[PDB]
Amino acid sequence: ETTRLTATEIRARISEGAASREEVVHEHLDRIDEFNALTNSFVELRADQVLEEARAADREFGSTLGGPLDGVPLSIKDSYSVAGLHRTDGLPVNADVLDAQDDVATARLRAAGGLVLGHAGIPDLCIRWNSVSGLYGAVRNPRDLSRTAGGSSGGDAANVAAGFATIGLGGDLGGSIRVPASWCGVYGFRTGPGRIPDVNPNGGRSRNVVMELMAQIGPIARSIDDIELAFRIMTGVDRRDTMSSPLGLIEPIEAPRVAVLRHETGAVLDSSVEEQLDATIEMLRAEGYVVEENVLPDLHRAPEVWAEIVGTELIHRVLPEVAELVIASERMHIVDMFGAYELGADVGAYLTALEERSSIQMTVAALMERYQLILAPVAGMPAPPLDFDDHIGREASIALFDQMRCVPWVNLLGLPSLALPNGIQLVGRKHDELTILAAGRAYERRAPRVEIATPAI
Amino acid sequence: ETTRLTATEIRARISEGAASREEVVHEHLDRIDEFNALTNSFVELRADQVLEEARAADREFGSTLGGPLDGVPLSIKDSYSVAGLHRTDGLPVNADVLDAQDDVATARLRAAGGLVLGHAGIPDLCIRWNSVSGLYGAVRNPRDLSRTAGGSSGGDAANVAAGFATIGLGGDLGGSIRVPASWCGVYGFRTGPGRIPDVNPNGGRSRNVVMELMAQIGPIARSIDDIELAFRIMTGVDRRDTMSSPLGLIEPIEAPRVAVLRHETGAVLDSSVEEQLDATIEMLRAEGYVVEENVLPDLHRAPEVWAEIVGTELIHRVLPEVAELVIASERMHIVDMFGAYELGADVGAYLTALEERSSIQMTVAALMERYQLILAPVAGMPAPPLDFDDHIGREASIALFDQMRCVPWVNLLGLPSLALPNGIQLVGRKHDELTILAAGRAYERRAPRVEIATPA
Ligand SMILES: NNC(=O)c1ccc(O)cc1
Ligand SMILES: NNC(=O)c1ccc(O)cc1
Repeated sequence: ETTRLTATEIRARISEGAASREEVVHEHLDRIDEFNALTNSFVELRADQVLEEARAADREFGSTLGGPLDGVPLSIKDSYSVAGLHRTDGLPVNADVLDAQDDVATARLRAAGGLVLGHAGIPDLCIRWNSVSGLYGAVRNPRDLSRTAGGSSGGDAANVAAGFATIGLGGDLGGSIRVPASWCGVYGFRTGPGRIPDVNPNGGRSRNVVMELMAQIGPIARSIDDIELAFRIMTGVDRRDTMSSPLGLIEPIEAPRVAVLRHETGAVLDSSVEEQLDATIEMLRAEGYVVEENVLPDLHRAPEVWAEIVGTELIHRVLPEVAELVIASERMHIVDMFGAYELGADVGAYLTALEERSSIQMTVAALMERYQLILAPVAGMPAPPLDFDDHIGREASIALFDQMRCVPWVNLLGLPSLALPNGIQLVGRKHDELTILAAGRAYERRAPRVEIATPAI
Repeated sequence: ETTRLTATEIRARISEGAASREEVVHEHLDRIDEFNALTNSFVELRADQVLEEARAADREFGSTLGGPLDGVPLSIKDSYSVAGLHRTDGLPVNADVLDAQDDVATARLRAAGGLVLGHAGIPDLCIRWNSVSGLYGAVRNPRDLSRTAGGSSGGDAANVAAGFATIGLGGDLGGSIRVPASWCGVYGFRTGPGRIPDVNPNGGRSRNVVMELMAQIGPIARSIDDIELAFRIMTGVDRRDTMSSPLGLIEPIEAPRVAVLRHETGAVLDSSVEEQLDATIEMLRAEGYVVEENVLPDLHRAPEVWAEIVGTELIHRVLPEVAELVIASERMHIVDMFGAYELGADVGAYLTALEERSSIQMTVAALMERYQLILAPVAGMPAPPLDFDDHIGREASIALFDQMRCVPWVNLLGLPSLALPNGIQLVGRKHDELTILAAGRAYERRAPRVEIATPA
């Protein structure tokens, strides 16, 4: 039953002598053993190794808690190095990549006492809203096994939603935290520029700054307290990441005004999503926020410019290098969807798109001085069937992109955003993470508490 | 007399009752009237309006000093909006672009009491190490009128070196502060990421983030105190610039080690420049710095990657749009020089260059954890003749680029750097501006005082 509990509640049990760390870990591992065959969400376990950590801490500390994550089991996305685990990007060709060292973000979670159970499932290359890999197969939604878990952090979202771990760690370049979190009915927090360093001491490939500006690390959890705890532990400068900053956290702003994004990026929304947006508007208003509809300009270009920039790179640089190493469904997702938006081979087109990005960014930054939070859908539909994006072709891929238009503008503009379990998100300005989490509590105080799913056919 | 003085000294004259603000402004405007025909460095004045400002302050305040730049005459590069002045980018087609509002950096200088005398000369598009425009012609070096003032902030540097203003405001994407400051024998401080916001409320042309990451605003002046004063006044978040940060200034590092960059970026250096580098090494050693030579790796790709990234954009995006609007020497500088490095039309090559930028940045960031300051030449030669880059062709442009190889790597990697009046610079890590300025002061304690030139 610690599988149903938040970090604070688990630590309370440990503090009172009601459970040992070893017992907490055993409960999660037993649950994983019972149901992970169905979800396929923990793809590489370190069961023996984490049990050793738990027992060691029990022997040394007993019911005294050490660091602020002592006793809390974690899921980590395959992409983030954990010393002694493999980092594969889903690809069989990388099955031999075994890391000697943690990434900085993972190191901080572990140094604080976090008990990493294993690596979580992902799509090949981490470029998909569906966590299907050549090495591990498909992650299924624990809330309904016929449905996608989302992606690219689908494994972590699924592990948290199923009670396999208390907190997960993902990344978000095009919705990789927010999409699976919302589709699995949990919280997912995409942090903002400067806070959490992305440092891999094992040696990563080197990236285009344009892509790095759109990507951030963040936690997935079943409560905002757990989101905040993981966020605070991971935040801090490391000068090995050029985009990391020594800037401290900024206290939540008094009385931010909230703008509603509904159709202003051209998204095609299900009635159920429109109804969740309406409900979330009213939760914020009841909390005392001023929330305004129909105040944003026409921003249909924002997700399109994201797809142009990302798609051009995927089609003209990435795919030529990795085409034969990825599963057919990954290749064809990139061709079918990003092929609709990629700008061709002329550098002049790519440069023009980069200028448009800056123009949109300027417009939105100016308006967010007035509307410091934007409330928006995440996906335009609830979790779709598992094969929703598998060899669906150009026309259907454009229709999918249209359903997801409230997602990737956030990445384009480099903004933090909290995805709520009901598929709505709170987007804030750069550096205003704590304002976002405060607003999130307006939802948390009113919506039913997140409960773990028991996967069943 | 106030034309020779630093900001602190001018303000002391006002405090003493020895000069009014109006008299300070008159002395500078009179000097401009006498010599600006030779330098062509102040290209548009607001003489009546700035005298009005000085008189209003004199009436209300008398010898009481107001804000921290009260009484201090300023030069502002054409590129940075000043309310009531035109912003032309040197192009006759833009001679009617009149701004209603200050840029944020300009507004902060003015709000602090600074007295903007006018706009300073520039090259067409601000893409050149020589401040030659279609609208205003050539800025000439006040220290030697046969020589370039540098660019693209050549007007501001010349104005400060000639005593037409106390402090100037420029920008630096490929040396635009450091090159003209050094060639005019004054200080020029390229600030680092996050510090000074670049916000034009009148509507600036939108720019590629890649270029924006390499560009920073900063002051030109005749002392470190004046550099620091202007720097601190302009620093502060403005969220309209998404690159600006609320991060404060960081106190100078205790005992930073200094790495010497001489030939490691492939630069071809004059003997006089090598000797200025040696002299500065000894000045810093005498002030207690540990300075080490031959500690840097082979960084010859750093300036090349800058030229590839910049050049590809200039050739494939900028020139197609403005080719008929710029003087032929500006067009041909781009073709002759950047044409040697541009990557061609394939987006794949540009993406590859972007990846290499990140790799170099990470390598240099790691080594600057040990060597927190890099000491380097700016240009490989003292200020060249005014025609040095005028329709020179491909081979000559490669030779010129090789002479300038210690300059643009700083931009590529997003680093702050102070150019000293002798053509040497002090480069620091991101956010470490005050450590740089401390080392600048060490130079200033050992070197001759900067004096203004009288153009003749
Ligand atoms: N990590 N990856 C992402 O956030 C992401 C997810 C889906 C994409 O089409 C592109 C990027
Ligand atoms: N602002 N402009 C610069 O710093 C700059 C200077 C010289 C160039 O070839 C390109 C840019």
